[PDB]
Amino acid sequence: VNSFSGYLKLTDNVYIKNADIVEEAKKVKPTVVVNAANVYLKHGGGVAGALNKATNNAMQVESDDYIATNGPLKVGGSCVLSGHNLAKHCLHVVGPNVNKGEDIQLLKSAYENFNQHEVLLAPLLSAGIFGADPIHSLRVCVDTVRTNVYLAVFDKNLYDKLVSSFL
Ligand SMILES: C[C@H]1C[C@@H](C(=O)O)N1C(=O)c1cc(O)nc2ccc(F)cc12
Repeated sequence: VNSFSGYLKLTDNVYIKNADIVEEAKKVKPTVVVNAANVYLKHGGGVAGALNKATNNAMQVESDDYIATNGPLKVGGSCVLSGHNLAKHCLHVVGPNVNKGEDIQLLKSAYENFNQHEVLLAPLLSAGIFGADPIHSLRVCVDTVRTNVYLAVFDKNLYDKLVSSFL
């Protein structure tokens, strides 16, 4: 038993809700919140900008130190950093950005990072400003993640489309 509420169950291990991941994180304090990161951990907009804003820019300060030490992430890769006031940990995961021409097949590699964590609150990778089809992203999530994932979908119209079209 865990503290996530109001989720619709899609499969044995994947759950989905219409929610703001920031507010969802603020209430649940999950062990892991997933950020929709880029390779530079520049959290300017989308999910990353909202998560970072909710940390009063502490996420960005920590991220800049990480990059100065380690260099950029790989597309499809991830790193674990602090969850600040939102979660114990933040798993920064880089899905391919279609608006940068990155290969969509890397989306499966991106979701594989979730399997290193027993339970996660997450957005749909490569959705939103990353330009992928959220329905495809949901399919890859279901077919790749084996750990327990709670997906927060900000837009109510998209949420309804994702549920109604789910196979
Ligand atoms: C994860 C992808 C799918 C879509 C969604 O969750 O609905 N995403 C967003 O990043 C997003 C979109 C949108 O229209 N408003 C948003 C408002 C706040 C926020 F933090 C994210 C969004």
